Formats: sequence, structure tokens, C-alpha cells
Amino acid sequence: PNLSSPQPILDTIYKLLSEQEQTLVQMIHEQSLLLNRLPPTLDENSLAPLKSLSQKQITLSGQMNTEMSALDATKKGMILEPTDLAKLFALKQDLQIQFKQLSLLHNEIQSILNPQHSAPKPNVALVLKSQPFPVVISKGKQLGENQLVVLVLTGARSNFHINGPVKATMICDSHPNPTTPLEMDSQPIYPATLTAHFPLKFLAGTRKCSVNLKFGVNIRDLDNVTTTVESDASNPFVVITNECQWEGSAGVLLKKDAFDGQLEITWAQFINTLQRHFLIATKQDPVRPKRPLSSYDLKYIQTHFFGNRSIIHQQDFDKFWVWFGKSMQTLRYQRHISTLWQEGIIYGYMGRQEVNDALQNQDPGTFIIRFSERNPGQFGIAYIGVEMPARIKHYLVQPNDTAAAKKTFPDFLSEHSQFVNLLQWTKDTNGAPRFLKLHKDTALGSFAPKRTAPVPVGGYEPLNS
Amino acid sequence: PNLSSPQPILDTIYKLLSEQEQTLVQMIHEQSLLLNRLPPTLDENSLAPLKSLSQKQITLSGQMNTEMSALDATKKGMILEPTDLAKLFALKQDLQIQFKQLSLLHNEIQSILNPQHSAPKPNVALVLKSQPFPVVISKGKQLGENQLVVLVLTGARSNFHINGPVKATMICDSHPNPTTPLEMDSQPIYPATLTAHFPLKFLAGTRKCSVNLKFGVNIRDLDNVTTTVESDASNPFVVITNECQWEGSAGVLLKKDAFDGQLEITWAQFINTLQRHFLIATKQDPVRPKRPLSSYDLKYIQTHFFGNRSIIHQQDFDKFWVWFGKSMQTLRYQRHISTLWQEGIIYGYMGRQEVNDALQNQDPGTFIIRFSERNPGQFGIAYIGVEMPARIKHYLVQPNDTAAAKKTFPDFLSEHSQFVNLLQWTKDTNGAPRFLKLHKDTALGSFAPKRTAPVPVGGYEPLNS
Repeated sequence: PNLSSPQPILDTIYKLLSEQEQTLVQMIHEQSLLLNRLPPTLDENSLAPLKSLSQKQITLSGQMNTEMSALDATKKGMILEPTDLAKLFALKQDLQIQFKQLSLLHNEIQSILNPQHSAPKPNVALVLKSQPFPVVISKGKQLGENQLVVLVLTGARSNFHINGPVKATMICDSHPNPTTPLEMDSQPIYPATLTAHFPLKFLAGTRKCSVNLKFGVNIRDLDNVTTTVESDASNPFVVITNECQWEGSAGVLLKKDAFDGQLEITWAQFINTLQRHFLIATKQDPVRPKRPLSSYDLKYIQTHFFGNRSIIHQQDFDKFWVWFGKSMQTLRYQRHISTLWQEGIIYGYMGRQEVNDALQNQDPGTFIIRFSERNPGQFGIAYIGVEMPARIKHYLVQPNDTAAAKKTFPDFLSEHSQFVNLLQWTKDTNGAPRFLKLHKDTALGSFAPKRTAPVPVGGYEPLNS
Repeated sequence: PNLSSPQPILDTIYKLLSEQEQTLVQMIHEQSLLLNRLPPTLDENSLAPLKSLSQKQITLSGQMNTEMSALDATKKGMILEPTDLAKLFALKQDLQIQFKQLSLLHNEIQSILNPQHSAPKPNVALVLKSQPFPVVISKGKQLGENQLVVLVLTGARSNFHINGPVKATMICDSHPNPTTPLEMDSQPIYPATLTAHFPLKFLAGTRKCSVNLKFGVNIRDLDNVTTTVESDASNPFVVITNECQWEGSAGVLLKKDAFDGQLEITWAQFINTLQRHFLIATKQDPVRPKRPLSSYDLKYIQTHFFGNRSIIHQQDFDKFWVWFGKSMQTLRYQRHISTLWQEGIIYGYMGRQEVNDALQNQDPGTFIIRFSERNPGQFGIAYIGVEMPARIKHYLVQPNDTAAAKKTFPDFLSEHSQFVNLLQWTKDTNGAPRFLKLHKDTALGSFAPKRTAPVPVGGYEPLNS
């Protein structure tokens, strides 16, 4: 549960991709050129240049494999920080595409050199250049014009035509709706880039079931043979119709993305996935998040829900989500909590015995806010009381203190004299977030109760009012 | 406004009285003896012994006058502490009696030596050996058997008989009831002491008017001439029918006792009287009071209601009582206030600017309780608030915080987290009451909210509850 710095493994692979990217550009050209310079009915010394290319392609393909494995070993074995995490996902995506492109080029050269190894049909491939999945989507939202892009890959020469537009299809492999969940599934193709953008409009909930989109188009061969070419499935996702389904759906989605048909995954594999989904829930920036799960949070999680083992099993998840899902529902929907938590105002994930030690003998009125370990989704303010001898006191904030969306958590806070100064979680010189005693009113700085008319002086005033 | 120590003037006069007391005992004997040793029809050398006595009597009488004047000059010119105060009142009372007794003896000897100076009627006198006045009495109370004692004074020889019992009569010189206010007004006389005890039962209110009792009996001369002998009036007092009249009546009584038909009195004369009536209101012991008006209180009074002058006028009183009377009504009737004030829990008489300086920069939650200068009869808690920067805040406690006799002032106090530690008024080594920060709960030690079941541990608890 300690974020590392694979900064090397990844900046190394980043440069390779950019280089390979250009290698592929000059190769699609170099190849097509050789194909048009082929004497009708190949000899031998005709094929020296093709065999040399095939050779380079095979070697290149191998590098790509080593890269992939390296990337795959890193997610499964290292706990990556938000940035390194986001980068890995991007590098993996682009390497897969480069790999497929190189593949369609090799098949084409191989169709010539060693025929009879044909039948691979036309060299075409549909790939997802970019997608907004995974994510839990609210029924009725429509995707941006550049959020979901499909790209068509080809060899040097195209020995076929494309009929009709590219079509999107929603799939739920846990079957068996009775209508159409998507609007704007058919799109035409951009010529300069052979791309199709899909600003989808989600018209139906998924009934808390993971879902994937599939794309396909029809290709008409040079012999008038029509074949359909489809893409692999997109990352999973779910559509909900009310913020009541968020948890259940988000859980299903996370379990799926995390394990993906497996029973056991590595700890790193797990939190790397959780981390990603946590920033999506709290709607934070993936690369520079205001507040991502910290090393402390991860350890808290790893201790309270997992044997503290470096291997996580399928069923351990169910209990984890029963509680963790709730904490995330509150952060995602309860007014100002997300913001308050990201500020350091609400600490969050911390146990009893640790809150107590953190508050071991502080001037009375010192409180730290945190999640109740027994009442999932709710906060427990740990503060020091007035009565002597001063002892530590816990209070479970209830759906009535903030009840009536009118009044909000931050209001409730500034209404009780028992809560004087907060132990806020703030970052230091070396990024170091620590505990600095702000004053309830100072920290709640902007969520403060603005005043109208100035403070009264020489008379009497109402208490706490 | 600074209590002195006339301890000398008074211990001097105390010894004299005790001595004179015995002088009078041996004189009543020495005289009667000479009277029975008088040859029928006085000569001259018959009268040498009577003239020598008369001489001693005149000299003695004079001392008594000097004593009285001395006592009278002391009340009017020195601020006496509770003890010295109580003593003065007692010494004055007994000196008056001794003086009257000596007088009846001198008249008798003078009736002989210089007749024609007779006509003074029979040598008898009714005097109040002890009384419970001044005081505001509640209709329906009955006096103890030794609270109101009348004593009959005589000369050496008694040349008369007493008919019937001694009678009490209530008088209101501010006239013009229509019935009988007293029960058990006629009492017989004790032979060994010629005393009559009057355990009066007050059957009627006075309608907020000072009142005095008069006593009288009928004396039948040796010539069958009947004459009534009455006593001077008792100290003033009032009878009330409901704790609604206490103030008005107590005020009337205090003004009367203080000024007694005058327009201007001395400051000392005033507070000496107030002090006495204050201890009566708070029902405290007159000699060793738990908490009498202090030097500070007196100064506060002298500054806020009197020009700070050493002379007090009649009308200045009216405003003084409008406010002071209320403070005393609260101390006398509001549940636990008397006790709380006598403990040091409630400071009491203190102004704004002084409470502020007393609280100049103390840890927040520090409060001192005191009387509101603008809302007579009510308290104003001056405390330090939570909000930063911490400033001093005043709160007027209202008849709803303690409303419902069920809930009481001390309850209200321990219910607000704004009131953490009290600045109690406690006495030091050299009797020195100062300000020592107790903890709200510590000071309210016995008025504390006792608990049933022990303090809860590892769970959550309600706030302030």
C-alpha cells in the first residue's frame, strides 16, 4: 500500500511508442512502394526487398510484445500513483493499436511471400482510438463529439470497399431490455483519418449490469463477397436511472474491471483499479487529482477488508463494497462532502484507535471528522469534550443533522460549540500533508456563514445564535 | 465603603454595661434598704445617705449618656462589619433599659428629697427586653416563645398594683384594616422577672405599610387611681400576604428604618442599615454571615446609585430600590440563587467594564455570572466565546431558561458548552476572597447533575446530551 515511482519503465516505453509511431508511418509508405514495384509474377531477386521488410516487421512485432508484457507486469506488480496510472492505461491502449497496424501490414506481405497461408480475409481492423469507459453513466446523457472514436486500420493497399456506416452495439453478456438503448449508433467515416466519432445518447438504464459496446462495418471484397468486421469490446460500463443505483452498479463495474472473470488478483492489480474508479466517482482529474486515495487510505482498506494479504479473492470484495461503496456514495452525492473531503476538512478513512491517538490530549474542542466503521456511509466526529477530566468523545452524525437539503453538513458543524478547532489534513513543504489545528471557522473558510449586519457591541446577545 | 474595626469603642462599652448591670443590682437593694431605714418624717442627718445616693445616681446617669452618644456617633460615622454591627444594636438596646431603670430609681429618691417635684405618677415602665423587628413577616407565621419579651421596670418600692395582662397593639401611623391583626396579644406576667412573652400570630397583611407594636398595662395606684402605662413603639416591620409584596414592603421598611422621618442621613448610617436588612432578607446569621455585602459591593452601590457622596438624600432611595430591591427579591425567592451567591458561584454586584477587565483575555469558555444593570432582577453571564478572534460576550438569562420551577438556574448552566470554567469568588489564607478558575462542574459540585448508570465507552454518544 505504498505508491512507487515506475517513472522509468514508463518514460522508456513512452519514447519507444513515439519512435515506433514514426517507424510505422514510413513503413506503410515503404511497403506500398515495394508492392507497386513488383514485377507481374514474382521471380526471386524480386522478393529480396519484401523478405527484408518481413524480417524487420517480425523483429519489431517482438519488441511490441516485450513492451506489452512489461506494461502488464507493472500494473499487476506495482502500486502506481495517479499520473503513472493514467499513463500506463494510455500507453497500453496505443501500443495495442500500433501492434494491430503492424499486424495488418505483415499479413499483406505474408500473403505474397508465403501464400496458401491466406484466407485471413481482407486486411481491415476496427479499433477504439479513444473511449470514456469505464464509468457509470446516467440515463439521458449524451457523449461529446470526441469522446468515443473508432479508427479503421488497413494495409498498404486496400483490396476492398466499405459499405454503409460504422455501427455501435450495446452488449450484456449476463443476459438473457426489449428496445433500443442507443441513439446515434451509425456514423460515417472521416477520409483523412478513417475515423468515426460517436456522440452517443444513452436512452436506457442497464439494470445494474456491466455492459460493453461493439462496433462493426461491412466490407465488400474485390470479388463481391461481403464480410462484417467488428471491433473487440469496449471497456465495461453501466447506465443508471437514479442515484439509487450508483452503488450497486459502480460495484458490479469495479468488480468486473478489477477481476475480469478471475477469482484472485494481486493487491496492486486491485487498488490500481480502485484508484482509477475512485477518481472517476469523485469526478477528479485522473493525472493531477486534488485528493486521490493516499498511502494511508490504501493501508486502511487493506487492513480492514483484506487479510492484509498481497493477493485478493473474489468474495472478499462483496464485504469490502458493502461498506466502501457507501463511503463513495456519500462523497459522490451528499452536498459539499466531496469538496470538504478533498480539502482536508473531512479526514475520511481512519479507525477508532487511530483517531484516539491522533487526539491524545489536545485542548478540548479539538475534533477530527471521519467515516463510521459500523455505520457505512455516515460520519463520526471524534472530539474532546468540556467535562473534566476531559476525555475523547465520538458522535455519529445523522441524516437529520443535515436532513432537509436546505441545511448542509458544514452548517451543522459551525452550529455546535463542542466543535471549536479542527485538525485539518494539509500538505507541507515537500508536498507533505499533515495535521495543522485550524479553527473550525477558519477551515470552513468559504462554507462559512456569511453575515449581513456587523457584530453587536455593548448589549446582550443570544447564545450560540 | 470600607468596613472598619470599632472593635475598641464597642468592647469598652460592653464591659461598662456588664459592670453597670451589677451596679444597678446592688443599687436597687442599697436603695430599698435606705428607704426602710428612714425615720417617720425625715429630719436632716436622716437624709445624708439619700443625698449621697442621689449624687452617685446623677453621676452614673451621665456616664450612660456619654456611652449612648458614643454609640450613636459610631453608627452614624463608621461602616461596621456584621459582627460589630450586631453588637452595636444589642449594646444600644441594653443601655437604654439600664438608663430607664436608673431613672425610675432616681425619681423615687427625688420624690423624697425634693417633693413638689412629684406628679410623675407611679414609678413603672414597660420596655422591650427583646424583639424580632425589623423584618418583613409573612401573614400566618407565629412568633417563638422567647422572641418578643416585655419587661416591667420598677423602683425599689412598688406603691401600686397591676391589673389585667399586658396588651400588644399594632400601630400604623400612615392611616387612616377593619379587624384584628393579632392573636395572643394579652399575656400574664412572670413574677421572678416581671416579664411577659408574646408568641404573636400575625393574622393580617399590612398593605405594604410599616408598622410598630405598642404594649401597655393598667396600674392601680395606692389611692385607687387607675393609670395606663405604655411602652415606646417597637422597631418597624411589615406583614405581607404573598411574595409579590416582599419588595415594596421591604423597601418601605428599609427606607423608614434608614431615614426615620429624615431627609438626609450619612452614608455610614445608610449602609449600616442596609447591611442589616440585607442579611435579614438572605436569612443569614447576623454575627457570622456566610456572605454579607462586601467592601466591593458597597462601593458598587455607592457609585451606581449615589453621587458617591458621603451624604444620602431621601429621593435617591427611590431609584436605588427600583433596581436593588429586585436583586434582593431574586436572591430571596429564586430557587438556589441565595445559596449559589453565598458560595461565590454567582459573583453578583459588578458592572460591565469591570466584568470585562476581569475577563480580559482568559481561555475561551471562562464566564462570570452577575446582575444585569439594565434588567433589574436578572443575571447576565459574561463569557468568552469560541469564534476567533475570541471576544467577550454577554448573555441575559431569561425567565424561560429556568422557567418551570422544574428546571433551575444551576441546571441551565451545566447545559451549555459555552460555559466551561467559572471564575469563582473564593476566600484565601487571610480570609481573602479572590478569583480561582474552577470548572463549571467542579464549582456546581453539589448542584451537579448526578448520574445513574456509568459512562459509556467504545461507541457513540449524543451531543451535549
